Amino acid sequence: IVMSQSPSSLAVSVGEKVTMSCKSSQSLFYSSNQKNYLAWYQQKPGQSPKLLIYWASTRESGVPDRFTGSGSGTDFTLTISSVKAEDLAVYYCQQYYSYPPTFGGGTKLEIKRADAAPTVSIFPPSSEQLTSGGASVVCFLNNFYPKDINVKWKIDGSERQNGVLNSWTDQDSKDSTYSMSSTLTLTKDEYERHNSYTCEATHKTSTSPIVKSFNR
Amino acid sequence: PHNILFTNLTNPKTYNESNFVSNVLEVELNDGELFVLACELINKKCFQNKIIYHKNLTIFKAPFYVTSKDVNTECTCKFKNNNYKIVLKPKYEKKVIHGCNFSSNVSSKHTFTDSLDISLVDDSAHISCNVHLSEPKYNHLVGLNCPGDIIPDCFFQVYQPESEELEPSNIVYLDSQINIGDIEYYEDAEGDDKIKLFGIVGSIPKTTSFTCICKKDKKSAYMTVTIDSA
Amino acid sequence: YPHNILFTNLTNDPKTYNESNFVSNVLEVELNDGELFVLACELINKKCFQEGKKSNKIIYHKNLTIFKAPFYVTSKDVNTECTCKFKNNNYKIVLKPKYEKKVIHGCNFSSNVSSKHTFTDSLDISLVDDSAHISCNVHLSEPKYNHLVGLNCPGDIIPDCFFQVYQPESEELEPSNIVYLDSQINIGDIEYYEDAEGDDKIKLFGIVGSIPKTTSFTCICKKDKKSAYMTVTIDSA
Amino acid sequence: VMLVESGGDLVKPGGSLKVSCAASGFTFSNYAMSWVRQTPEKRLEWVATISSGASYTHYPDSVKGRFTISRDNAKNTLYLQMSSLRSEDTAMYYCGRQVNRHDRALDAMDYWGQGTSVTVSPAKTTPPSVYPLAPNSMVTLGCLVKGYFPEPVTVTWNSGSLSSGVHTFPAVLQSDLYTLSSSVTVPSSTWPSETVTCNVAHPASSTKVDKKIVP
Amino acid sequence: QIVLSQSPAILSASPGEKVTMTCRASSSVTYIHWYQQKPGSSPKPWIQATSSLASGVPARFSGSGSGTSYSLSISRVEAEDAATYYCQQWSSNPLTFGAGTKLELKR
Ligand SMILES: *[C@@H]1O[C@H](CO[C@@H]2O[C@@H](C)[C@@H](O)[C@@H](O)[C@@H]2O)[C@@H](O[C@@H]2O[C@H](CO)[C@@H](O[C@@H]3O[C@H](CO)[C@@H](O)[C@H](O)[C@@H]3O)[C@H](O)[C@H]2NC(C)=O)[C@H](O)[C@H]1NC(C)=O
Ligand SMILES: *[C@@H]1O[C@H](CO)[C@@H](O)[C@H](O)[C@H]1NC(C)=O
Ligand SMILES: *[C@@H]1O[C@H](CO)[C@@H](O)[C@H](O)[C@H]1NC(C)=O
Ligand SMILES: *[C@@H]1O[C@H](CO)[C@@H](O)[C@H](O)[C@H]1NC(C)=O
Repeated sequence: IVMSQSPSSLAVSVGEKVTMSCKSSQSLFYSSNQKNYLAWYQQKPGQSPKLLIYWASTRESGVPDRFTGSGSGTDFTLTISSVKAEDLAVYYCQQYYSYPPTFGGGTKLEIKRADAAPTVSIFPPSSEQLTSGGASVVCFLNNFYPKDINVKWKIDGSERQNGVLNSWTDQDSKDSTYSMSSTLTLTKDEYERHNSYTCEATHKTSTSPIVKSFNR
Repeated sequence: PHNILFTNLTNPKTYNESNFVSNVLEVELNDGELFVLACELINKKCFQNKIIYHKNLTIFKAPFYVTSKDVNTECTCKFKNNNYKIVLKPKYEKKVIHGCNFSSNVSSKHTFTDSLDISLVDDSAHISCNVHLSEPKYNHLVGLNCPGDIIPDCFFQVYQPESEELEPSNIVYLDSQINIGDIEYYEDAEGDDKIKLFGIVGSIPKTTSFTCICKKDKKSAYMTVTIDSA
Repeated sequence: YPHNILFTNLTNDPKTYNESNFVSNVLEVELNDGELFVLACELINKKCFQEGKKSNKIIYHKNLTIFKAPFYVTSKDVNTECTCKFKNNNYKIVLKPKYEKKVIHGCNFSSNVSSKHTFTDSLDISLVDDSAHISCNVHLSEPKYNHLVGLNCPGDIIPDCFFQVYQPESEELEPSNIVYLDSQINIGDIEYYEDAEGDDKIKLFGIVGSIPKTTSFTCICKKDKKSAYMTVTIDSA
Repeated sequence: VMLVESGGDLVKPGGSLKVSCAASGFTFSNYAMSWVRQTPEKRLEWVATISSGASYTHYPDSVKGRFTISRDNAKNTLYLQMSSLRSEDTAMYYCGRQVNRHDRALDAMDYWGQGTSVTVSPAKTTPPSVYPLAPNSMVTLGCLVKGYFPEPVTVTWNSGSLSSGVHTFPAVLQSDLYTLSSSVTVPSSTWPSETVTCNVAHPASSTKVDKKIVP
Repeated sequence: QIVLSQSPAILSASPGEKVTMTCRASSSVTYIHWYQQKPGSSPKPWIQATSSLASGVPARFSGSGSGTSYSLSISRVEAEDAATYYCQQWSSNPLTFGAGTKLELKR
């Protein structure tokens, strides 16, 4: 029984109404019981999941009243009356009609803060790293919004994207912003063959990319 | 009514076709539990033990000992042109057997408190293996694993304990000897080894003892059991 | 909507029998073929089934005992005396089956006439030719069945009858094999019975209901150099 | 309700590993337990289900014949043996208790354990190579942890003196090995006047590096 | 057809030994007949219907098996038991015999 959860990510605003979809591959309704064998879970960041709703709308003892899920047959939806800043988690859908119980993809809840531009910062390879025979340049990009961002590496103007390390962070509790670390790994040999190393970012905020480069 | 699992599929905890999962009903029957099903059996026979098949109804008693967690008795019902399967097996508890394993194979499915490899004993000898039980209430399995003949039919029949004076010891029925009622019995065979045992639940009127004899080729042995109360 | 069964409410916490049905604290209950007796009371010695001047199935549960009456018996008055208690009273329940001379539909190959069993047909194998193979046919054609089919062989039997049986003879040159009676007659409730009178082994099976298809089978009995075989045929519809 | 599982370790592919779960705060013999793993992709996969009296078990085709669930009702523990492990079995396994209010073998899960991490990998546990990152209104500083195995690695700045305005980054599978970095932005007045020390910790190789940032 | 494999080919034993030969069938068979043949004579009926002993066959002989595995056992081998033993099936056309296990003696 394939469980789908659209959409993947959900940008929400504190207090607004939120709805999550869960489409099933098969019926989950025992006619005589008139109960749907579906359950919804909330996985807080850095925390184990927690059951919210079972059957069709029967919520668990201790679950807030604002969480109102409803569905039948294959269509299932989880509606929140007023989004608190606490319940910003990944919400999962699960069937327990027949073996095996299958889970959903999850709908992440993000905070809709005012679009923020990133503060880029480049770093040359450390002297100690060069001694070992390698040289990698790290370009830091943090505290921005939205998630969509493209970083470009310029080895003396040439675009070499091979051997790049791009990592993202989650919604920062303080400022609800994202952070990204791009790292261009190279050998000491090739590194010394070039002089200036440019790092540019293509973000929604500006048409002209923000540049930050150093010349050895 | 406190130890009955009732499954209603025809026209005291009452299960119906809602507790089934994909038309399957896994039933864990506690040792002190009963199961009464009400349906029209497909082939009117079932349970691939003590069962009673009466008209469109069936009742099964939980066995005291279970060897493999997979062993199970399976019934298939047909109600409203639909097929429902009920798997019944007792709660898996690896109970120990309070007796002597005279056999030498070590890959057995049964575990004995005492043991005495009869194959090592002298020919034309008669060595004893004593097992004692001392609890107010009992819930134990007493038996032996003999690779050869067993005297008498244990443990439905047993051998009276030894007389201090010159009096003969006779073969008696275990029910009379220990003076209790629903003694469950169980048998098993691993190659040539015979595994005969009996269960015991509850207290006991008077401290009594008995013996069971195991012979193999020219070697012989005997297990003496002793249970006490009051 | 059940019937046949008898229930004896002698505690606190379907033909119902209670204290009123006793005579001088005795219940001379007379069970019938395939009749289930049930009582719900605290027995004195947590046990009942004995002789009092034969239990196929007895289930003992806490403050409750279930007994199903067997289908074949030769004892005139084989009784069971469940001695129970309720309030400050002591009641006894004497169970006994209705005496009926059930006639086994089969062939008695033995010669002894002081047997406890009665066969519809018979063929003294001791009179048969050595190195011979004589048949003793048996047939059934009732709409519903409630019969005992077996044989009394003074020697070895082939195969293990009637749990295993021998396929009927083929008109063409085809082999006949050994099958389980369960599959052959294609029913579920097959009771089996065994007995021994001296050297005579007597094995039989019980049939209740209407069979799906008209089926036939054979069982072989040999003694010394003599031999015989019983051919059974049961009809459906 | 106390569901605490333990036993997660780096296991080589093909090898086995049995993890346990400690039940407390309820009648263990009355509720049926299940294992559910969470992949690093944050996907939830059901692993196995066991009946209250450990007589019936359930496994999906994925791990059928490979994994074996068990429980000790007396010791109030739930065991999960995992044989012939594969790279895909590298997940965060959770010990969950199925609902008993509805008398049915298959149901949702009341409570969830903390979680024990499994990593089915054939790599050699190597220590990390820490490299400092030195270069306005606010000067940013970094610290790179490259060439280490396996997860996790701990990082902090100035023994925890400052926490706000710092951004650490998750590790990435680079050339069979993990690699991550952290970023700490401080006012231009505070650096290079004050010494900032990157506090790293790789328990799997018992390495403690405290490299300060020097321009 | 059904292939009947008899092992061992030669079963040498000393008087008194408990011996057993094996008749392994290619497919399942419901019964196996056993015949003993001593040189200079035709085969003789020995074990009927897997386990029943033919008239005059001493009690030391025994037959046991089912499906694709049958056997013949002698509790205390006597000198007169030295012969070739054949197993026979007819669960399906054609009726097939076995290769034959020859009982040899030891001195
Ligand atoms: C099988 O049994 C279930 C449950 O019934 C209860 O549990 C059994 C084990 C027995 O003990 C029964 O004696 C006992 O009543 C039956 O499910 C039930 O069906 C009814 C409808 O027929 C449901 O009523 C609904 O209730 C919802 C919620 O209030 C309403 O929205 C509906 O409009 C409707 O009124 C009832 O809730 C439901 N119970 C459960 C627990 O799901 C089932 O019908 C029965 N099936 C058969 C074939 O007998
Ligand atoms: C048992 O099944 C019958 C089916 O006709 C139904 O009428 C009855 O209410 C059921 N009882 C219980 C307790 O489930
Ligand atoms: C027990 O061990 C003996 C060793 O002689 C062996 O023959 C027999 O097959 C074993 N039993 C089982 C059940 O493996
Ligand atoms: C037995 O009979 C009494 C009185 O008639 C009644 O109150 C009680 O409920 C009955 N018990 C059972 C189990 O039928």
